[PDB]
Amino acid sequence: VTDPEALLLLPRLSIQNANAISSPLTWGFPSPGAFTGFVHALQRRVGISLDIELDGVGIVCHRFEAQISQPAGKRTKVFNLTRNPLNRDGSTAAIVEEGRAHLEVSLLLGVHGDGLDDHPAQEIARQVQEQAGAMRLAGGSILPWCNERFPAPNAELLMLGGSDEQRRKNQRRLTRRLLPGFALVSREALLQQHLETLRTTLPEATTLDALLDLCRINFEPWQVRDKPGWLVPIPAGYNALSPLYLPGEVRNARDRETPLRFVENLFGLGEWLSPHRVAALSDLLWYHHAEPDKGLYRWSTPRFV
Amino acid sequence: LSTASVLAFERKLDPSDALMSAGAWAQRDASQEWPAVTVREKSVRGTISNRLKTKDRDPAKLDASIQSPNLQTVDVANLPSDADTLKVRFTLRVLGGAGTPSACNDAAYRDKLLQTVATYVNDQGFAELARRYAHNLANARFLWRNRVGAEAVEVRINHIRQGEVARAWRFDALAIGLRDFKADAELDALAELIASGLSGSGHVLLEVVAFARIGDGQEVFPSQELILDKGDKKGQKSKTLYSVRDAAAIHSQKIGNALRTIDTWYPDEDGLGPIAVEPYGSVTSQGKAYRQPKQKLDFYTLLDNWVLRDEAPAVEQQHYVIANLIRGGVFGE
Amino acid sequence: LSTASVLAFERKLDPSDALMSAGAWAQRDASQEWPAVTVREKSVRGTISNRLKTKDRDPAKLDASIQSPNLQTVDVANLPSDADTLKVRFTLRVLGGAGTPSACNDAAYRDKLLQTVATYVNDQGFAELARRYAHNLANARFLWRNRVGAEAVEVRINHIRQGEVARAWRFDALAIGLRDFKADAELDALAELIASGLSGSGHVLLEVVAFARIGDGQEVFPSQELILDKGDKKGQKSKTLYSVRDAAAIHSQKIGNALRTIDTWYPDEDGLGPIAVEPYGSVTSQGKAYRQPKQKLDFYTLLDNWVLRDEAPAVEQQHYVIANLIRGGVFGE
RNA sequence: CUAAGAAAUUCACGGCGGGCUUGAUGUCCGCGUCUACCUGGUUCACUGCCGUAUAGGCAG
Repeated sequence: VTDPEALLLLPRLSIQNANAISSPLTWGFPSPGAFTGFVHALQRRVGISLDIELDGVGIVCHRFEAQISQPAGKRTKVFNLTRNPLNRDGSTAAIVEEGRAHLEVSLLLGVHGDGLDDHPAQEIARQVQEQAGAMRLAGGSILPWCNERFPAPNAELLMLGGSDEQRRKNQRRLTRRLLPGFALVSREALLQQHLETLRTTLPEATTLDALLDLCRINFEPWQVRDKPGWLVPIPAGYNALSPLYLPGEVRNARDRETPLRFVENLFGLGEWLSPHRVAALSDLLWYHHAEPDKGLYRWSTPRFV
Repeated sequence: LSTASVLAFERKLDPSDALMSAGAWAQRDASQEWPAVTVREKSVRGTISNRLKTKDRDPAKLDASIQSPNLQTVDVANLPSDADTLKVRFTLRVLGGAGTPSACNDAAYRDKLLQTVATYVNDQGFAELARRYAHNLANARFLWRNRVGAEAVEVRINHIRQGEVARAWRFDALAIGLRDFKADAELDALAELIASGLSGSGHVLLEVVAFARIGDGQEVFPSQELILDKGDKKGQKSKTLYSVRDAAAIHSQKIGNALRTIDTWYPDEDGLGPIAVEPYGSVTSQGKAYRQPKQKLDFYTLLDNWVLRDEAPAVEQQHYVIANLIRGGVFGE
Repeated sequence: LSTASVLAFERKLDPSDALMSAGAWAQRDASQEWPAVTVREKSVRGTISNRLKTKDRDPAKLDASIQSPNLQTVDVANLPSDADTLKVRFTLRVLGGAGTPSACNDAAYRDKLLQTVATYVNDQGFAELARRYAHNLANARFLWRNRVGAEAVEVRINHIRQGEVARAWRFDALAIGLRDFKADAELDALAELIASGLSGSGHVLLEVVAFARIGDGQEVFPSQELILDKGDKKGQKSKTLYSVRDAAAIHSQKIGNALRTIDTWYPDEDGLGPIAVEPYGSVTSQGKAYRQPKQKLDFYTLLDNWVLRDEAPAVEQQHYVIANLIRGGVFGE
């Protein structure tokens, strides 16, 4: 929730073989938690060695093509799986199901540290890109450089200092390289507004999620209800049910040193936009805060409006 | 020292999806503006020629079933009629650091594992595995059925440090054998590059381009997608083909299958040939599972007997175990 | 020794899609810049010529039904009005290695199969099958209806080793019979080429070009595509034709049907003629299935009795079984 | 340290036979375009001259 001094931008990260399931109820473009957890992984691999601090992430999502199929003329979709090796015995196995995407996305970042005084901009951006080129971005690999290394130089922009003409100037210099993409934010105040509109009958929120992103055909005593934007249901956090456990209690943990709870996801509303609607690009990064006295987790972009 | 209940190794030697584009031979050095091979549909009127039983078989249904034509819609991919060369391009990263797991419960088991792998690397390098990987990049294993029946296959491999080319190799896939791993100077150079990559001594990104003379207007073989076949709605269409944005392609895990055919150390028969490295080393097409757990040559048995009990196996089985760690996977209970 | 539950043989003699381009006879040796035959639309008003049951056929219902519209839109392909020669070009690979399956469960059954096929090749060569294949390339079986009613049909066959021509053959399809397989010196040369190809002793790529005098502005016959009249609005077409990029064409499996008409060994009647090689040897147009499984001449019965039990059939039935292995298919359960 | 970590869909095929789309016709009436201008880009940091080595009487 701390405002960054710089906005590091990764130009064209093309994921091969992503994870297009992302939740038990929504389907397509993956969770914000992969894109924030990637940034915390960069914080665990770079930011302690270059004395910087990476907090948020800005989804731009230039391109998206899911490996789907629609045979038999039905208006529903199925998947395109892969094989597995043979049985333990040597006959065949069962078939689990897994989503898939050929994603391409650009990522804004946020820098807090003192490495700008110790190192120039091209050094910082070059080290961050040349560490992010060997990772896996959303459950799938990151495609390396090709003939399309021509947008591959990064950018970096100090946000506090300088005159306002350099702020709007270099800000519009940033938003001409995020130009075909569509940003993504979180808009739960709209969901509270629609709860207060549909509060005549029942104030339930999950049925509001079922009654936002759909084509409401309201007949005449037929009129399609006007959608006030390109809204989308996303997963937006965890709401842990179990009390917390000591480290050496639950068998089959990942490591026996950090505590555990059993969680479920928490469904929220989000919105795809053009990047030119945004007032300041620092009001776009995805943070996630917590209060583990209770089970209340969420990803958010606080102060967007 | 029990085994860790959670083990997971991220893969190294990460390939990409290979793209296919067709053109003319001896226009081969300018293979940069060649158009892609597209996947199209055609209909097929065949007859029913499978096996038919004798139990619950009314001969009216039998002779009514044989004497009638079958209709069906498939996907094919062919070269253009004025082109006789298939071009297959993909890239390959060599990551390195092939001993550290990504998830492990125990801390003593993980330190014992790192001492075992570091003992292996300090006793002998990655020269054997990178030599066999260099032989699988040398010929055209990743041209699965496209290689079969070709006049000349040429493989070009580039090493990339920047927006440049550091060193280029040009091979001949038909002269290099399919089953005989024979040494060469250039294969020792590229094996030093891959072996320098897996040890973590640098960054290795390779660009692999393959060329095959097939014929004018012949058929190429991309990889085939799943129609799930869950009960109802079999559908008019059959044999759908994988693709990218208006180009036929091969999956990445199939090229990754073609790169890791190392294992010439079966207990059963070393006369057939190297088939790829798996725990419970199995072949899905042949329906057989070599390297049974009733023997003592399985990956889990050798790994348990070599980490926990310090019973070092033979050297070639150690090459097998480290090959499974370069493969990566989900291990443990 | 039970049968393998999975068997699959990849095909040999792989053709391509034939292209049609029209021009003038005696401008025949320069047939390289001839324009293609395009597929166009025209409208057709139908009639009533179907059978009636005369259970709901009143004499007023006929006049009411020929008041009715039978309006329709079809595709035709014609020669240009100043050209009287059809040119049909395709290529053909001969792969070889016609005994090894691509998928098999058992290892003993596969070795017994390879000993059986190698016993067949060592007892007698591929001279018979390549002689009949040479006769089907000699005449113009692959001109299905385009051959019917023509003045002169000329077939030119080229052998290709590089960007060159090794040996060229020029035949006359009307002098060579449709049903009588008579020997010739040139057909023995080309049969030695194909028989040298199927045995795996080299690489064989052939270029086949066919020439037919039909007439000025007459109609050519490409292969017809699949459409399904379901419930949409305002109607649609009733006859589409297969095409490539702005040229009429024939499917590859129809030429492949025309090449493998070998079977003169029916139990029923050898007076009709050779119709193509199928398990449960059947004709879709005639609606009949020769070579019934109630007899002992089916492919599955002869293959089971000749691999598992060493009961060798007659020599011509062995030519039938090896012809089905050159065809390829999905065998087993 | 990312609903984390892993994965070969394969083999074969003939869409094809036949057809009459016809018949008839008025596109009509009317109109204000106008005032003003320095191409000299370099329509090539130049086009032909004692030395294939940078030295020049040039039409400049």
